[PDB]
Amino acid sequence: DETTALVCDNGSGLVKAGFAGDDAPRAVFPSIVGRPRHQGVMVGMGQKDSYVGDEAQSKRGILTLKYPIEHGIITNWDDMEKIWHHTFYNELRVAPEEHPTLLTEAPLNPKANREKMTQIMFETFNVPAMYVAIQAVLSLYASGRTTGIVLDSGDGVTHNVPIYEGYALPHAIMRLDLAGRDLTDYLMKILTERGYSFVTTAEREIVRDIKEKLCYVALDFENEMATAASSSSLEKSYELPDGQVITIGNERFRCPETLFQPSFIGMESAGIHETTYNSIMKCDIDIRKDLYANNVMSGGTTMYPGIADRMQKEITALAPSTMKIKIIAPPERKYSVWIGGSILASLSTFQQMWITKQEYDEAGPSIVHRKCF
Amino acid sequence: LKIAAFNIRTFGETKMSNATLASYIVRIVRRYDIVLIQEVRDSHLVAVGKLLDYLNQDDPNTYHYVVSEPLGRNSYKERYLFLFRPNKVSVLDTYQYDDGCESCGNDSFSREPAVVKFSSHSTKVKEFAIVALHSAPSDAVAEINSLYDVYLDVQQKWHLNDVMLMGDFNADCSYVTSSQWSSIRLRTSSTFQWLIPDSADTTATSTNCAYDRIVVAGSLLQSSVVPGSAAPFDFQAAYGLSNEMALAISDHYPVEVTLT
Amino acid sequence: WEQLARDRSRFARRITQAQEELSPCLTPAARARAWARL
Ligand SMILES: Nc1ncnc2c1ncn2[C@@H]1O[C@H](COP(=O)(O)OP(=O)(O)OP(=O)(O)O)[C@@H](O)[C@H]1O
Ligand SMILES: *[C@@H]1O[C@H](CO)[C@@H](O[C@@H]2O[C@H](CO)[C@@H](O)[C@H](O)[C@H]2NC(C)=O)[C@H](O)[C@H]1NC(C)=O
Ligand SMILES: [Ca+2]
Ligand SMILES: [Ca+2]
Ligand SMILES: [Ca+2]
Repeated sequence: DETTALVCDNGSGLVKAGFAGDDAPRAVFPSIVGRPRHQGVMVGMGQKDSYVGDEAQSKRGILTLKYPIEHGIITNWDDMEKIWHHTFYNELRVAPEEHPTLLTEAPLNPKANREKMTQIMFETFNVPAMYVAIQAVLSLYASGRTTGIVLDSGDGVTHNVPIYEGYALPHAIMRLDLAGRDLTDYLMKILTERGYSFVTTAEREIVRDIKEKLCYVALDFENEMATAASSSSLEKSYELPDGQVITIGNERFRCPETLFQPSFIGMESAGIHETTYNSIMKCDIDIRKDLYANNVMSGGTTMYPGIADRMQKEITALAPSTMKIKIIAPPERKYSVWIGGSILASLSTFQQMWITKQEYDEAGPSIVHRKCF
Repeated sequence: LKIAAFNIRTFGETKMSNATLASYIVRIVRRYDIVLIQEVRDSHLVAVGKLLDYLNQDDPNTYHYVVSEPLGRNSYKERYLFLFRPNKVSVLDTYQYDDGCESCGNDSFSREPAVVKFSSHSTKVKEFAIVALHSAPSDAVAEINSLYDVYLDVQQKWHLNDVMLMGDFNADCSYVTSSQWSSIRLRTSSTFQWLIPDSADTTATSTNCAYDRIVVAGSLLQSSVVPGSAAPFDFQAAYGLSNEMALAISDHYPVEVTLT
Repeated sequence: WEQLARDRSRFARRITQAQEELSPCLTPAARARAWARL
């Protein structure tokens, strides 16, 4: 209420916010700031300069929208200040100056980004303490291990993050700029090619819903493309809110296949199965056995049914013949980063790892590199 | 000062994305220093935004807005959109009428009136309120009658007798018959002048119904009205349009009045 | 309030399981080892 530490997971698509000790975040809302394009009021209200999250999304027509987290990295601090102000005051209903605040960062977040993050928390929000955790590392902690390789796929970015004895191996971290909203856009494209139209805003936002509900990863893609026409079970129907009923067939598994075949959307990059292998082969040969046996999947874009079994297959094909391979896909893995942050911040050991106001006042923003790694 | 109340049938993204329909709607709005747009079917305010972009291309303060949340007892929901020229009038205060308990089944309006207090330095009346109502056709008698209580509410909150009540009241033909008018206090009370008469035609269709109305209470506001200025604006006649293109805009004409 | 009673203790057990597994990686000695690695 007035003492408990805060955990704020800042994502490209969604902000996950709550209290350390809780098993789930209190608040999950779009990482969006909207400013009125014109002067006016909502009936019975004074003039608003900004909306954040759900209200910014639902009123986007009269606003200019900003997505200040691009491919995991914060790129607009004015917008981000208003997302954080909304997180504390509107969503959690707390005073930031009363609560230690654990933030999350993308793997290989630039040092300047890290420092500005620490500066804002202390100078703009007056937090008594703060920490910055790599999102992939928290996910591994939440899975109940300190060694393994994490595949974190969200809305903006996918990462392979090998972790040993509790700490990331930065020289072996892979970044693929293919994730949730790329898959949504591809589905919108190929559903359009099937002979549908998503024109009105009401009809363009539902393509994400179809993706989250009806898409899956084929164990054998080539096989399921030939079986497509033949199959009695593939084709599914989705009802629009207006009444229209559209049919989705091979598009269900062609959409997330993009993860394994980035070429589908014109990227010359390698698939998430190849990046996972390449990440392990950049590590010491001494630990690879433990990495191969602890593939932990994280973020909303790993939620597709069958992705676990498909990873198992594609990595066994690439790895040494007799290597013991295990893919862990926690049912909670769309919030595993936040949940891992809740556990870390609840440990007695972590209480001396906080950057305190005193420490920041003596050392300045560069302290973050000394304390947060 | 020119004021209008315009029901634009299914005013949404489809109608505003249509460059022709947008042209005629914008031309109609541009006639008025204050205009109430009813039947705004705009989930994410995209149509309202695209209309304001069009209106404010050259000067960003040509029109300011007062817009409501989507109103309705069921899934079918409309907003009230006030567009005004801020160089002609100012908005001093706004509120949504408290029509009672929706969950109880006692709420008096399907679409609770939006209420705006205006500052008008250019007219005889300096301060006046506009109450917006698009009535449920099959509840027209009760809802128009309930506007009497909204007037008393405006009086209580702002100590203001100078109130304009306007919009698609559905105040003629099958929805309000001759005998039901004696049940409507807004008509039976001499406090209210009905500037749009029963004889007026406010339908773009071939029907003859005074559905859309402008009603004024208070000495100052009444004395500000230019005699004979209150009339429907037949946009089919004025823009030399076909009946088909006219209906594509709306099945209602605007009702306008001039103040001085 | 029975599904909640089970959920609270489940998470409490995860935190005590993390005190055992994770805290040895967060000891000033281990953080100095980890700090040297980079
Ligand atoms: N069941 C599901 N199947 C497929 N995709 C899903 C599912 N649930 C959520 N998603 C997608 O996951 C994404 C959100 O994941 P997440 O919250 O981990 O991302 P983020 O943290 O906002 O972004 P990033 O980590 O890339 O910065 C969205 O693209 C959403 O559509
Ligand atoms: C803009 O709006 C008009 C009117 O709604 C559209 O016109 C009609 O098109 C249909 C089919 O193309 C015809 O059956 C009608 O006879 C037309 N009606 C009128 C009144 O012209 C027009 O197509 C719209 N324009 C665009 C580009 O969408
Ligand atoms: Ca994330
Ligand atoms: Ca109501
Ligand atoms: Ca007519």
